Amino acid sequence: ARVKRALNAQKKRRTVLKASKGYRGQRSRLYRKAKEQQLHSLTYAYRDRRARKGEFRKLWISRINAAARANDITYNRLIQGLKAAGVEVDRKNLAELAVSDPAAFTALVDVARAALPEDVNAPS
Amino acid sequence: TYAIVKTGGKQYKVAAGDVVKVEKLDSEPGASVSLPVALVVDGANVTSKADDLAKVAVTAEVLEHTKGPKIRIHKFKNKTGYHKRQGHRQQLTVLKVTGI
Amino acid sequence: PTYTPKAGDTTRSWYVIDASDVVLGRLASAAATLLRGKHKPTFTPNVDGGDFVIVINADKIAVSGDKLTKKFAYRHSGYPGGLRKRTIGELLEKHPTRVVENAIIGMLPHNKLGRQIQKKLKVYAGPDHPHAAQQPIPFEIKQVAQ
Amino acid sequence: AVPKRRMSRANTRSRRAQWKAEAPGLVTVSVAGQQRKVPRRLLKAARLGLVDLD
RNA sequence: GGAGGGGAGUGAAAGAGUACCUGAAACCGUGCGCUUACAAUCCGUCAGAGCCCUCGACGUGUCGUGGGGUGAUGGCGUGCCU
RNA sequence: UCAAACUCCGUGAUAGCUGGUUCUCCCCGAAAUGCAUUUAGGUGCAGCGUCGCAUGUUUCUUGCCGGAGGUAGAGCUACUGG
RNA sequence: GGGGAUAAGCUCCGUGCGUCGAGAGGGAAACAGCCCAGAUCGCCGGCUAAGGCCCCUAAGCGUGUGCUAAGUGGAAAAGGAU
RNA sequence: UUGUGCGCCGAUAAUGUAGCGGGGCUCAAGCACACCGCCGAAGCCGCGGCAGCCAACGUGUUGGCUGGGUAGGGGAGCGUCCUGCAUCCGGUGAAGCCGCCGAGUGAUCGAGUGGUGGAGGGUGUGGGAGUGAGAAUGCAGGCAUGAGUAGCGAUUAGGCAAGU
Repeated sequence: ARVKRALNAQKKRRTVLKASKGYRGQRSRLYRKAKEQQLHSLTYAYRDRRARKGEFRKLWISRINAAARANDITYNRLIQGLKAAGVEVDRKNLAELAVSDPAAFTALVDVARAALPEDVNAPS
Repeated sequence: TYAIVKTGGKQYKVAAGDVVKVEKLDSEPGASVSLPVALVVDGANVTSKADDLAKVAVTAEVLEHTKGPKIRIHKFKNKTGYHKRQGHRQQLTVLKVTGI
Repeated sequence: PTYTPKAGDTTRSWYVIDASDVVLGRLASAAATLLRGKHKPTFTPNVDGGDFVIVINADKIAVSGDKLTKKFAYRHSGYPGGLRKRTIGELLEKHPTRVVENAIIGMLPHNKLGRQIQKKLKVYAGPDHPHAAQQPIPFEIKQVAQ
Repeated sequence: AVPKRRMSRANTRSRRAQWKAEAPGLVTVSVAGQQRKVPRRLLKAARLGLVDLD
């Protein structure tokens, strides 16, 4: 029985072309270029999903450092004091507190200062 | 007043009435759950001592079990002919906070 | 989710920094930090949330070593043999502002946003500035001890 | 010399947009009573009835 | 002038008019929404301001376990096959 | 069209050479070494992969014990040479 | 270790040596073979390796004792130098 | 004089700074030795989803290890056509095509719907394949870039008035 290849190819062509909407130039019209761009786009998405956590952590660290320096304390000393004090709030909510509730961040800075050792450079 | 609640290896800043998506929990919709607290900020004074945090908990009701966005994975390497298609829909629960 | 500035959230303040007896690198780094907006808790690399910076006493900048007569500021016109070199000494004696401008500009991103941030830096060789109507806040370069 | 590459849609359309015709300027005229538009270059000719006007 | 077309008719249908069943893709237009003339872009991906549309609730506009379109701006990023 | 014309047929000539060979996922996963070759860009066997059957730690690492070298070093009226 | 002029980003052998080949991620500005480390998928959680903490660029214009005047740092020899 | 830690000339090519990645730094942001923090990967941990092997007890749950991968080996499946058998849908509108809203671990799916269309299709279980193209300076048809660009084919030459 002779079989025509229309439907089987048209299915995947429709899916690939629909997935490539919004692209510029040939990448949104022609199936081959759209498929190449789909490969690249999905690889980029997979890599960026992994890198997004680090990107957001870097942004939170920047905001926390800015807020802490506004309270006359460095980010690293503040983190060490917070770890010593036992407060387990992560950097995401720390940055949220810094942006939204400066009083809570000031209180946390105070408790971190309290928890820090007397001479940070001592061999202890 | 609001508190930072730990659940599913993560922490969320919530108050009374907030709806927050949370990693899957073995609870039927409409039930109630109690979760630990990483920090309580009531008005001005901030509760941060470990034992004070242990003495308090956040009670929330499970709204529904849902699924996250569909994620398409197509691993690929040039000059190789190696492809690997894969999909994933993370399971989630929707929690409405009742009080602290 | 993480906070993101909206249209009306950004606010600017004016800082005036005196450059009399200041190491050029230190002053330029402080000015770049102020312009970038890195000192605000609401910082976001997407947005230009920096602050307007005024620099006076530009001609009084301090340059250590022998960099006054051995450091060159190069520029090429594009024509053959169009390279021009001037030491920091003649550049300061001729265009006192340009030294601080180049120093600060070299320290901030070379993106389009960096070009936009450059619009918020005004330097003056004299001891006074015409921006008194904005009532700038004096700024002192301090170090947070750890 | 031959083109090394196929021109993209943007460049082709941008250069193609410069091939256009300008609209001639028309002024009115009164011939045989009825008013009609005639280019100012042909004003005198129309007034002397040297231009066929449909 | 014709070609062609607009009414009027025949037809169940003229989105069946002897260029005629169904009418895809490439390619070429028209209208609307967003964006673009200080900008070095394997042209995408992750964040993302703004504008427009849409689904609910409460008032007269403002949020939400919302969804869409376009996306200024930042990070990353050396087409496919042999 | 000529260092042996053109057409059909043998004919779907033959090329250790070149190019191409189309849907998906799960598990394991190499080699570029030896011998031989009218042999070196090919191939046969061996080595390494996988599947099934059989056999069970026989594999591997560490400690201890029993063994043979003639390397590094060193040495020379202990030999032979410079 | 041999050949070559112990010159080659030269060539030929040995190595329960490594990596790439067949290997993503971080670092060395970029950079198959170097360094850290072997990616089952998701997270807007945490601790670290190599490498780093003045700005670009995340984190120290960190603390203590000394040296450097050469921008040495941020290329190189015989040799010369109160 | 003796050795040391740093330095100094030696030092030196042809597009443009060019032998810190850039700015800049000796008020070290340089070097040596000590000390204290932090950043830092798809590494490890936390929560959740899947799969392979094995073990335990059960009449499929739990638990432990494992899950980069070309040549290649094995296993399991998606889609298309024609058919035996059994059922279901269809001029109250099948196929085909264009969308919306969704779904699956993948090939993909929608007896969910909106438009167009006008006569055949779906499902289960078997049987057989001309059964899946992105590339062979691949073939046929249609159409783009170059581009409204080159050219409009000699060395004689056309003009005016009238007419159709």
